[PDB]
Amino acid sequence: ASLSTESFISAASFQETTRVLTEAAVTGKRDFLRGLKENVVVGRLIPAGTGLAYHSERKRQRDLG
Amino acid sequence: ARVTVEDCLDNVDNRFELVMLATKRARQLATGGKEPKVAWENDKPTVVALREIASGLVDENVVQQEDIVE
Amino acid sequence: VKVYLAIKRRIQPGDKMAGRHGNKGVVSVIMPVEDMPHDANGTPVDIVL
Amino acid sequence: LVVTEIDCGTEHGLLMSPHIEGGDVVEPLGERVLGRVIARDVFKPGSDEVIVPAGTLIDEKWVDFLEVMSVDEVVVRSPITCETRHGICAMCYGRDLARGHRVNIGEAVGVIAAQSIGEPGTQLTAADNVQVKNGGTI
Amino acid sequence: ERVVQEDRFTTIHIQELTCVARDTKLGPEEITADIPNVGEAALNKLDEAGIVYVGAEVQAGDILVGKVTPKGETQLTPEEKLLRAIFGEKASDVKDTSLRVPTGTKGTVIDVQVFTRDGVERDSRALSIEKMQLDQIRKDLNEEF
Amino acid sequence: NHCYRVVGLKDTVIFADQLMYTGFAYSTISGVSIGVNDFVIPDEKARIIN
Amino acid sequence: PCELLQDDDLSESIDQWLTELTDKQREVVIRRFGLRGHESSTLEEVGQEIGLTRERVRQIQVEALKRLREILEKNGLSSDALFQ
Amino acid sequence: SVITVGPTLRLHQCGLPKKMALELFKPFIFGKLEGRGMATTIKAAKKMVERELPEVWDVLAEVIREHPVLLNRAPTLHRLGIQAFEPVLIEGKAIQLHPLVCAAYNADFDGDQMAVHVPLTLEAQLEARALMMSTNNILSPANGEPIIVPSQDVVMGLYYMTREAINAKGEGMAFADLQEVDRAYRSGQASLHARVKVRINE
Amino acid sequence: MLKLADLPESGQMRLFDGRTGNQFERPTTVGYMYMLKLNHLVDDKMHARSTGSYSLVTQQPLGGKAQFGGQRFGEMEVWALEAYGAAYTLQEMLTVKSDDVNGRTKMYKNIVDGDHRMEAGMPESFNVLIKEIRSLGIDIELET
Amino acid sequence: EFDAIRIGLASPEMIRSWSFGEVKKPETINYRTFKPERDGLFCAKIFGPVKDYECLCGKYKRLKHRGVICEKCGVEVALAKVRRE
Amino acid sequence: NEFLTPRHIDVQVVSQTRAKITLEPLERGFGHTLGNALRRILLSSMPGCAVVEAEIDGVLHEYSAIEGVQEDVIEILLNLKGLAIKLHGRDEVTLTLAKKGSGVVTAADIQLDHDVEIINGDHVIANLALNMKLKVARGRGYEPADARRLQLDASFSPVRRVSYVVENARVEQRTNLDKLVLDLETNGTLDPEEAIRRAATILQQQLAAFVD
Amino acid sequence: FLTPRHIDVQVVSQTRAKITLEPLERGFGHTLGNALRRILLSSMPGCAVVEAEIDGVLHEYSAIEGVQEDVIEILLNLKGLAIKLHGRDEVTLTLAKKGSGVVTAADIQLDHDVEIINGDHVIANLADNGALNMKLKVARGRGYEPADARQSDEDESRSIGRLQLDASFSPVRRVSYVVENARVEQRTNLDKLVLDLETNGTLDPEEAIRRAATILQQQLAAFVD
Ligand SMILES: [Mg+2]
Ligand SMILES: [Zn+2]
Ligand SMILES: [Zn+2]
Repeated sequence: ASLSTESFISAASFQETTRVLTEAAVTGKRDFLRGLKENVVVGRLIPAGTGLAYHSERKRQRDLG
Repeated sequence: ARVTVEDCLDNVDNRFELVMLATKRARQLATGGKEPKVAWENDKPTVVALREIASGLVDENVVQQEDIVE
Repeated sequence: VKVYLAIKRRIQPGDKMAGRHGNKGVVSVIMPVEDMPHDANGTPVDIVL
Repeated sequence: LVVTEIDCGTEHGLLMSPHIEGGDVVEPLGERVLGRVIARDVFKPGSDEVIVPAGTLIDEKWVDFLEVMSVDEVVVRSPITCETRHGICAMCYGRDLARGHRVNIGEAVGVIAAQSIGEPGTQLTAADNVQVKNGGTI
Repeated sequence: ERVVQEDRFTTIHIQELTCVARDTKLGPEEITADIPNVGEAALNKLDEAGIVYVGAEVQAGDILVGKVTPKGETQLTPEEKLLRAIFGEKASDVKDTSLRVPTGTKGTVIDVQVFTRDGVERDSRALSIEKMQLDQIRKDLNEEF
Repeated sequence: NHCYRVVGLKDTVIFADQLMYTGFAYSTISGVSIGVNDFVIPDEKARIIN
Repeated sequence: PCELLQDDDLSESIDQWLTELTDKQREVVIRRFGLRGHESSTLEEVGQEIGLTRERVRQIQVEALKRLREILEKNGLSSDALFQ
Repeated sequence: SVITVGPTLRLHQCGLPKKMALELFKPFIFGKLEGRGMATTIKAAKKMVERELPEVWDVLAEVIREHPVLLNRAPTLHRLGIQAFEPVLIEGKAIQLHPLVCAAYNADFDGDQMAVHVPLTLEAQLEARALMMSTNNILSPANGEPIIVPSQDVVMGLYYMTREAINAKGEGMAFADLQEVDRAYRSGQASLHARVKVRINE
Repeated sequence: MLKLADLPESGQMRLFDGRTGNQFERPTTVGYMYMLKLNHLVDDKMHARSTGSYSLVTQQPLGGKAQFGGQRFGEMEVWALEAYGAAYTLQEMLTVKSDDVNGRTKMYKNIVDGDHRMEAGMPESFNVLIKEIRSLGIDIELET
Repeated sequence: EFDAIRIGLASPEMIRSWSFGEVKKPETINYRTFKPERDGLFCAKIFGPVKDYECLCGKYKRLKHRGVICEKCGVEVALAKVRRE
Repeated sequence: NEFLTPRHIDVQVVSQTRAKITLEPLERGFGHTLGNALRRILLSSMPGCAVVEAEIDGVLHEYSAIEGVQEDVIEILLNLKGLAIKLHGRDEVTLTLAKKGSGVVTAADIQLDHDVEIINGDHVIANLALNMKLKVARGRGYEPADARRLQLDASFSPVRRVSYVVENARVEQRTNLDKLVLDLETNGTLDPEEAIRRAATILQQQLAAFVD
Repeated sequence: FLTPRHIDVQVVSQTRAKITLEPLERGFGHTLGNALRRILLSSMPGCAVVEAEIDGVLHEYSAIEGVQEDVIEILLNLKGLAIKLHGRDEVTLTLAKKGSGVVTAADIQLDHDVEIINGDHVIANLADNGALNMKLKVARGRGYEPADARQSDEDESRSIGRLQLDASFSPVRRVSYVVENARVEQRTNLDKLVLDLETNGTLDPEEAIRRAATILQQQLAAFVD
């Protein structure tokens, strides 16, 4: 069940690197930074805890008004 | 006359909006923009913001109103 | 050119002391002589296990 | 699996019954339904009477209240039968935390549940005729 | 308090510190006495050759062996050049890379052992080491006879 | 667990500190010590082994 | 980060101390040493356009140097302990 | 550094050596000396903390009063392994830890080392006092049983205090309130456990 | 042997308190026990640091300055901070306190000024991964 | 800020947009002097200068001009962080 | 022979009967010596006045109650120990009390002489829906009923709960110094602040004869 | 109500000496006994060798020629000396002996104000091929003080010549008190104190109680003022 991660930065941690990057290249899937393990490698705020108010305002002011 | 960090958490029952409310309030006291309602007891700006949450003197409306005024 | 220093490291709170039966221990404080328990003769103990 | 919704709005949960194996009970109903919301309206073992009209959470006061009546089968909302999408509702989750109140909106309940299982892992490693112990009906 | 005043568990540790003299194309490194950007208190315990005396009590951050390294093309900034003319500090083109004791390590030097190569000049500090070794090997052999 | 549920958290932390203060002060008054006479060997133990 | 802040704080204080020291003596030290972004020049090149002499630009340099020497002593820089 | 048990500390505060607090809070001292007026520039303030003057200790304790520092052991198997404490300036080379909090860290005093962490942003100081404080995580996240329980040394003194005896000194008397029991015991005329009768205002 | 040296038979004698001065109401086992001193003193284990030198490729603190050594913040401590409601604490120990160039220098000025601005910055552990991926013939970009 | 990190193919027409010069010589540093050479694996024209606000030949070294190209050596003066981008 | 002499910066007075003092500057081993020496004098042997003998009509046994009173006979002797009686005229007198009315029996109805003075007059004794003969004397130490029909415990000490906590104090000169924190609780016959000055005077008088 | 007057000093030996002050009141006997015990061990005037300078050795680690015992063992024997200073606070003593003879505490040159109690205390063993010569310096202190705390009297030039010691002077070693019974034919609650004092010989046991009385009275005077 851990191999069904839509993200590639969170799937390249435990799985093979050349196996996830090759599939993500030929597919061209634009992956977002939603979740908890994605923002750790990137370096952004974590939505869990006090960081939920930050991601809520970021998604509200994005093509929504 | 002591720190009350447990009584203020039961009012909001979230422990997350209290940190966001105390962050925006502590920056107004460290930069010298506003004056605190509770008197100073030789405390720092982070612990004095939690004293106003338990007393009910400040809320999410007073912090938003203290930024437009000057 | 090499030199040789001589440092006398006295015992201080934080060192590890143990016996021959396998009882490790980190010393906490150095209590004065007046606070150590003494018997009817007046011999204060040193180590309180 | 971070909590993102306060309540779904559905009533889907599994039944909770105490351990009646062996001669005596192992875990009573007061410990398995401690800090969990009720899915449906629990009925009195009598003819027709309701105890929880809305099915709210069960605190330490309602635990001893169930000991007065002879109720034994109650249904609770568990996170395994939720209805939200990409998350877990706050109402479907219990209240067993470091605090005494309910869960918050934004608390990562998926990490605190995996550490609670892997922490005590270092401490781990005829019947021909049956009889009864407590007298009662069949 | 009786276990500390009687000096029971007070052990003695011997820590050594070695200094090398690297050879570079910009200039050979030698043990000298003069050190750039120091004072009299730093050279009070040092000798005229650059070696700390035997038995000198040193603190955390003192100069033990005087080692200087020559360099070129410093390209100093105009802000640092303005301070070199106010206090009267000469522009030393040799960087100071002497050996110093780490923080928290203080003691007393018991002895200093030097090593020289073939075809290299020696200082006056090495003459006192070979003299004490020659006097000891001569006074003891004359007493055992 | 019962004091924190019926009183609160502010009076529980102070109660947990005063319970530790009265636990260490009364432990030094009673000089409990283990010796060779505390390991009471039963006199009927040799009867079962024999 | 500590070494990068000392060079920035000292640069903002050197240019600030020159503007508050004097008026006529401030333009002489800035002409000899380009601390305000100017280019460095020799004594004969700087004296040909200001002062019209080679010894008049040096007499004010020693007078302003002794004044800045007393400022750093009373401010707390402790130059006698840094250079030793 | 090596940990050390301290029975004279509160549940929300811990111990910290004086030599460690000068290196961890080094950027905080440079900001207090410039705002007070003793240090003019940042270069002169560096020579004041390395000279060990008598005025640097009075300004150091100003930033340690309200500054929750983090503590953690090497193996972290649960959320209670990282808790925030209030550091207290102590003399020595060891971290003075609370005896009751040792049950959560699952660490004994035999040479164990616990790392420290100092949050810089005030946003991190608020979420460390309201969430990571040792007074907030008094209950274990596994079950409803509290994790701050009297250990073997504390329960030994409380078990001998509450004990029943057949015959004892001062048995059969009565007392007016709890103030009379403490006075009669410390006077040497009453035993620690004797069958008496008292009236309390509960 | 205790009878010959004029000592109690059970080896447990009651001792007087040093501070209060009263007598303990229980016999205490006393005697002489051989003790040792191990080579695990606090002079070789206690160290602390705030700033120091960094490496070339990965902007991480290390030794060499003869001052102290930074400790490793492994993944086990990352899951512990995520168990709480900590968002700015874990984001600080990954971007500002390590793996940065402009974030560390700008944060040090905020501590001396007196106000903690908490600039965002960018971690250096991810900027190197971008240059290593783009050099392998596989494209990566930021859609924002 | 940024969001939605994507992954695609490196088009031959896009690789030329990322690069700033063509590497043709395998040698990197001279034997006598410790300075890089043009069209090398460590060249200053393609990647960037070695020191802060200084060209290779040393003609332009002032701190005034933020971005300028020297006439002697085709290198743009910048900081030391540009060599990593 | 220089020592650190303490100076009372403030006296925390939370109530009229409960006080709390603090002594910041002290020596190393003096933070616990002065606390234990002052605690043994106030608690064990402090001059005061209390009830030594209590006799009523129908004193059969300790468990044998008396009719007509809604309260038990055990609670009657427990209410007399908390009574604050202070006399200075005679060394030992005998009081009496005759209450014929019902409703309530208070301590203010006790007939007092020119020397007998009662501090608390609002303290209730027993509820009536009786005649006793009590006797008071001057005692020094807390003596129980076993030492030396009618018999009851006596508490001549004005203070009730005496304790002290020794904690370290941050000094700019010394890095390891502890302070003394004393707190008292009396029944209102004496000032809690003045009671400390009386205990220190008794300990000083027992040593001034061998000092110069 | 009762005050101790004309105490008795029962001197049974030069080191161990017992004193019986007076039959005091009940309750104050055990209180004053434990109070006086902590005073005699906390702060008492004493004298010991602070530093020793030898003109034949550089540091204390290297041994010398002619002496059997090591230099470190020599400095550890100077702590056991008992030197009494009557008038002078700080005095400098000398020591020099040549030949095959052991050196003791009596080998130090006599002075009009310096009196050494012990004379049988050995220092080091000598021989015919070597000799020793050093200068001793004692001072008057109150309590224990290490060599790293009393950093004074230095000019950054006496590092290789002067050697410092660990000042651990303590004139009192063992104190024991019991509660006896006495008769005065005035009251029934009478008890006296029997202090079992163990002094090394630096101070008289009679002056030990007087010096322990003025310090306790100075601490209790803060409550009056
Ligand atoms: Mg361990
Ligand atoms: Zn759900
Ligand atoms: Zn060029």
